[PDB]
Amino acid sequence: EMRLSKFFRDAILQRKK
Repeated sequence: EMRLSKFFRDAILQRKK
């Protein structure tokens, strides 16, 4: 869908994992 939602997905969401 979006490559930015793919970027931050590993940036913001890997903090909370």
